[PDB]
Amino acid sequence: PGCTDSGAGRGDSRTMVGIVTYDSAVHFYALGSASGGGKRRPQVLVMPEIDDVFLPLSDDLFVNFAENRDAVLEALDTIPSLWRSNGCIDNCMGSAVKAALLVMKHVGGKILLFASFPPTVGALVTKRSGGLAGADGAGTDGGSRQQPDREVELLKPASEAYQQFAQQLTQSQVSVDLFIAPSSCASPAAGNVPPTGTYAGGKPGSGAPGLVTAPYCDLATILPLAE
Amino acid sequence: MDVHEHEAATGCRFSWNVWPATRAEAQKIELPLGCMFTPLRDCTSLQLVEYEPVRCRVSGCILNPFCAIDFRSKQWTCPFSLQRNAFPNHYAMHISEQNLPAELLYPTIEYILPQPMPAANAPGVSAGESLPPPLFFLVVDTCVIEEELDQLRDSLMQALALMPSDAMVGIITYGAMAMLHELGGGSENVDVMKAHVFRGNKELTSTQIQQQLGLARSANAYVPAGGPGAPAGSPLLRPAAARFIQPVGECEYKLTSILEELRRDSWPVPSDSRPMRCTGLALSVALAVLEAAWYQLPARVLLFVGGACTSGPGQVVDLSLCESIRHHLDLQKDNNNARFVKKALKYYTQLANQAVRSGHAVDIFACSLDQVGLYEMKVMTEKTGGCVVMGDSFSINVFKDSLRKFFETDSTGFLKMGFNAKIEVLCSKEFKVCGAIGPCTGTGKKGCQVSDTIVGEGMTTEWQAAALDKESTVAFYFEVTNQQAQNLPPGKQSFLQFQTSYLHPSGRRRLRVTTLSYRFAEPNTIDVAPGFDQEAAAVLMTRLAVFKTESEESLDVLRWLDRKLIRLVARFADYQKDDPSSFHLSTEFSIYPQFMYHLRRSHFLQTFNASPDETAYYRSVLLRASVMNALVMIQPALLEYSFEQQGPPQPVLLDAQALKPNVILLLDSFFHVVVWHGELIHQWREQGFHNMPEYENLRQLLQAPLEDAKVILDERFPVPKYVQCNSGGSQARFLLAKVNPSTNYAQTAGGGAAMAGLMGDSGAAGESFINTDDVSLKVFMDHLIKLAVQS
Amino acid sequence: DLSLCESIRHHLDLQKDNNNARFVKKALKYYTQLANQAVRSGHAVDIFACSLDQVGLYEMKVMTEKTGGCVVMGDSFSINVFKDSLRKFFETDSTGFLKMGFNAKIEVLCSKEFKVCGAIGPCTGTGKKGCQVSDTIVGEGMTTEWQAAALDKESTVA
Amino acid sequence: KGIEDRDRLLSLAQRQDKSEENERLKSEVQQLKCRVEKLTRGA
Amino acid sequence: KGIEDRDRLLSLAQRQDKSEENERLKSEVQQLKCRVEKLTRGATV
Repeated sequence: PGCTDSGAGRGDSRTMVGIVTYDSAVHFYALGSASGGGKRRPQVLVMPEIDDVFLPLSDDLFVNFAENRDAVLEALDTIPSLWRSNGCIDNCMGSAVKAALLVMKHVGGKILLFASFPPTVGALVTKRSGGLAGADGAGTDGGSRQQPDREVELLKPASEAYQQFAQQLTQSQVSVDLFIAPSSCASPAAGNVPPTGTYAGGKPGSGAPGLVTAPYCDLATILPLAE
Repeated sequence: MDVHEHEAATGCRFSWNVWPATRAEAQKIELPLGCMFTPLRDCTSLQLVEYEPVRCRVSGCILNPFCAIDFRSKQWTCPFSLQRNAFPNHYAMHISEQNLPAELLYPTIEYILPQPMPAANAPGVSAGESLPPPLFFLVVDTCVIEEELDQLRDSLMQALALMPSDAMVGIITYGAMAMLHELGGGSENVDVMKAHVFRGNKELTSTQIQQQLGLARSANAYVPAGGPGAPAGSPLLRPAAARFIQPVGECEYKLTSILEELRRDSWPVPSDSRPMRCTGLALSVALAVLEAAWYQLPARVLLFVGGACTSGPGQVVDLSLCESIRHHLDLQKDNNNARFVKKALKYYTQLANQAVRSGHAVDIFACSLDQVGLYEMKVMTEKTGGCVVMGDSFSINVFKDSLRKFFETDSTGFLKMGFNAKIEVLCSKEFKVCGAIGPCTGTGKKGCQVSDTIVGEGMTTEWQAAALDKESTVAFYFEVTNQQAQNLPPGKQSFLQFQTSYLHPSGRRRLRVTTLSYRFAEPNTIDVAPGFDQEAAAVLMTRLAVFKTESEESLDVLRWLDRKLIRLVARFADYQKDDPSSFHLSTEFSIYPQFMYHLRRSHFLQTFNASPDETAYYRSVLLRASVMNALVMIQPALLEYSFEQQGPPQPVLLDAQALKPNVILLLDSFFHVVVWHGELIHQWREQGFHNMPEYENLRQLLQAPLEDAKVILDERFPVPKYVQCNSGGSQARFLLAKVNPSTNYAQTAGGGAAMAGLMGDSGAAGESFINTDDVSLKVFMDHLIKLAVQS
Repeated sequence: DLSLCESIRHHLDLQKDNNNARFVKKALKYYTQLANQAVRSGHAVDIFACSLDQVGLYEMKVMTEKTGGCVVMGDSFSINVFKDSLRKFFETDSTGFLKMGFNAKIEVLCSKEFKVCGAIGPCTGTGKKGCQVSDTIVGEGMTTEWQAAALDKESTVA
Repeated sequence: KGIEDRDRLLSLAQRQDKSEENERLKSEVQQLKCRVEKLTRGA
Repeated sequence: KGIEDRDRLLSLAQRQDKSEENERLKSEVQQLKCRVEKLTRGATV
């Protein structure tokens, strides 16, 4: 949409295209052509201010797709090959959508957001009291599966932060299309946390490997960004 | 005693070789005791050993050839405190009058110290491995015009060739933002560059920067050397720090591409506004990364700046072009144009302070026709021992040769620069250390050898200097504390000792120990008069002048100058009372009043016709130069070429009479090598006498300065402006600024008004008149003799 | 550590949460264990840490507020704080006895209008909870009486 | 009359305040000082 | 009061006047284009 399908041969796909990736930091891709007419290679700008988010000050982070057809497509090819050995486990998607809002204060548009886990660092982080995140099953001590009156609290958003930020998106006329994809490929963050204190004992194993279920992504908290 | 041979042998020069015996005489001299010491001077008899150096153990007095010469039981007391230590068993069983150890025959001895076990702060160093090679952290400005960045790119691509391939390197490019570029990583991501971005107008601490970049030390990082299977990992740097710091030979390609893509600040700068410049933030990011990664290790931060800092910390000006920057009358007289200098001052002194405590040097290669902020910038180099190279562009020869001599190697292929120097001094009970003026910081190491009097950085026997080179000279000030002359026996020789525990670029600890002897005078005062050098004493009171201008007014420094000059001349001259014609000065005292004459007219004490940044370059090089370098900048030296004299050029004093039209004058003021051609010679070569073979002797004389100018451009750091000019040209203003006028208005309107009128052929030779309000030279000795005789 | 090789704790290390927390936290819980048994018994602990280098006042400090003592911190032993702080700590009052109290209990008796919350200083809360203690504790709270292993002429409690 | 004299002098001072021409002349001093050294280095 | 305000506006504009520096910056750029055309004469040699 935005490409003139009324057929007279003239170079005017007005569509606005930018690319943002995120990890513990926030990563942007400058895609504009050089001022001298040369085919400039893209520049990735790591931005580590996940508390006070700002735009790393460049004017090519949101460029027209028709005039930068080459610059966008190859940048899509290089992004998987660039984040290969990125061993970062944490993410700050709440700061990433705030940074997305900074890009299109003057334009608006959509945010094709691809998130895998809830944010663990940065802004818009939500913690749930009572230990209700283990209802799907991550602990084995008798404390969360005998109260069926509190499962309705699992279905509403835990905090009032996300609907307030969604209101800020509404005034800037910006929509969010979420794509939540929990990983089932044996995430090592569930057992690699630095410990101190007390036990041992017994009897190893043999069979029926795992029955891997989807990890709890707290989808109810992240609903207001699209709803 | 040959003072020139003494500096050639031990790298030092004392204002007195015969010293005042008592403190009553030491103040009667009115010149404080001082010595210029170069801890890395190329000695003519420098000798190297590796073993354990034998000091006074409980004290630290290295075994000079001046100790006890005990033979019957093979002990040695010390030169100081005399407490009877003994040779070890191997150090004695081959002793005799002919077989005597190396450092007990010669004063200047290098100790390349054998390496101890790795000191639990660089994890992964094996027993027997050298310390990692030094680092260069290029912090380059990008807010200048495109051709200016092209010359800066070309000079930088030369620079990456000149350091040794094993040295560490990192780069930060700063504009409105602070882009720390990524250099490490695997071979899978060579084609794409990365840049961590820091906001210019925000205050970032060293704690905050390290936590943002992951360089913060983890509190639970104990997996000590316990992973077998890591393939060929470099243990000197953890992989967190490896993403910004890499060897030159390993990231040579990606550094080439980074300098290739180096484009300007892409901000649309308003036509009534300055470019957005976070110079203070960019230096904070460089120093914070270097502190976490490279603590107490040889580093140098090469800051290439091309203007004023307008962003965040270290800000010096506002954004609008309507408000100009400060100048020297704004500093004295209280203006709004410098409303931001203060927050830049404590900022640049505090980031100097972790640079001292972590042993990182700082270089500032300021390059702009416009000023840059060098008055605030000077404190960052003066504490860490670094140099300042201020030029009018990144492209003029003053930058191009200074950068390439900053990577100039010795005869063995390593840099002529020590790092993290440890200069401690041990002295007698008859004289104590007051302090040090130079590129070093007092660390407050208390002891029994410190005096009460503070002269600069004092209250310690030991100084840290993160950067030293072959021309780094630091003054040491002394005070004799003997109350009565009867306590000193005849023939009593007092001693002093310097030792510099620095890092040669090979990666091992060195120890330059230089020790001397000096003899006090007899109770008679005048016995110190033959033992005075005028060039070395002139340097220390120049350094005292430039230190006293930092706190007191430069006018009051002038009053302290000539009141000490009057007291010194009146006491050391042989004259009759109320008789100026009977005045006479000895050979050691006859040129020193002329040293102070041009001292008061150099830019170190006079702020006229010079920006505070132009003077900032002057004090910074003054505070680290040697004695030969200091007399050049305090008095410009003029050489002469003519057919009438055969052989060497002769020194001619700086007057308009030296501008007789058939000469070549070589002006040398440490900052302008001026080869100036005479008026009649320009008349000869206008039609080309040197071009045609009738007057080829003119061509031979014209190329005669093209060897002495080349050899002094080769010997000089920083390299001066080489200007070749003629008479009447626009480039002759550099010579005319230093040339005094021979005729004043007082000599013309003071008499002789009728016997000049009617004779002779319409003028003669066209004399050039120079107008100034300065007192002429000859009148000054007339005033100084009259004041000294009357006093 | 044992050797003069690695870096002792500084104020820089505490701010940027360095690796050097392994002897900050572990020594803190050990000296807090010693301070808890010292306050349980009723005996005061004195520090005369007089080193020319880092000796560790920030961990040995916990011994002295939970009991009430002295923290004299000269530089070397010949340096003159250590003499006159020592002899003034032993010299007596006008009646000839040494001026130190022992095993004191400081009780507060408020009215029915105001209540006590905190005693920041050289004391430690013990108990006796009741209507005389309110919420919003700042310092040592949930208590009406505070112990004092020793208390001098100059000790003040907030 | 003094107000009119101060106003016409204000127009003269604003016309002579060529701050854009200061930065403009600071431009081609930088090009001309760079062209002059690539001629010597290219020889 | 308009005389005092216009005198302040003139005298502020006289510190902020850069006409003397503008005249001298036109002077050395004149001898820079004279120099760069001098080295093009040497380039044809």
